[PDB]
Amino acid sequence: DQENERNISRLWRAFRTVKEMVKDRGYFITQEEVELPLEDFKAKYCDSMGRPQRKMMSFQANPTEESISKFPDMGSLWVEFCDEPSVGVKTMKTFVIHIQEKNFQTGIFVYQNNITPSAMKLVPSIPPATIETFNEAALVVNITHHELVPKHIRLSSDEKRELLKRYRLKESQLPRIQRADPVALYLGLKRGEVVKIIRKSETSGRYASYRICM
Amino acid sequence: KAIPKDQRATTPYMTKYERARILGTRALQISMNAPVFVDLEGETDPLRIAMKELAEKKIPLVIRRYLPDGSFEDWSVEELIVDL
Repeated sequence: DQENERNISRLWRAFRTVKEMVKDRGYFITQEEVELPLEDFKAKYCDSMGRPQRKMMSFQANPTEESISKFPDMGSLWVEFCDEPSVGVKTMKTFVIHIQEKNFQTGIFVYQNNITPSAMKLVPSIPPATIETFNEAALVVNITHHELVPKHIRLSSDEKRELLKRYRLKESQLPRIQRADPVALYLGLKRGEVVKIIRKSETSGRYASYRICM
Repeated sequence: KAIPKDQRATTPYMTKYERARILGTRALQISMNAPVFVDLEGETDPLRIAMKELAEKKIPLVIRRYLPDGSFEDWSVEELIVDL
């Protein structure tokens, strides 16, 4: 077996998460396209010996018809992995463009050990379109499943303009969340997007809270 | 900005701080030879007369309730319920 039977077992879960996250973001996916057990995983994205073929995992995803009700212009998403333990600023033009053409809006890329600082400085160069960068090791476990972290929710630019008007609040008087905050990334917030934090309470079962972004 | 007597949203009840201050305020005046709107059952202590005016809800005052953003709501000692 050796110590590779474990380097896949990890890529696996790492994958799983990516999925879950893409569905909670507001996209289409089945629970069956997630619970994809280990066994049946191997015999799909592997080659001969029994090793992982990442460039073979990449894929596309589309909004659920529900996400169209609250968010109209919610574009399409695309995720991508790499067989390159050390990705560079060359293979980036590969991705960056692949999207600028097809014309999506959401680009998720998964690096292994890291990306080249020459590369990363190419994401904010093709607006509207947006891109995000995730390390494998941080997606092995879904942080949102942790006893502590309660569930959050994105608020429509409508649902928001309301939260203010009902509490007679100015944007700045609102409790904030970090642009880098773990969960903020799990949903991909944008400077200005508000989140509704709904948690449990020993004083009253449920407490509704809000976090704007900065 | 102000707010219509309708669309009112505050607490129908008098806050301790309010009542506390009303009586005080009212005493102060009564103690200053202001007119007393109740029959003095023989009382002679202002804060005590004030307690009386406040139970026959005959105190001519209005508690303006400023909100965090500046707007306010106006309630009368008349309206406001006094549990406490």
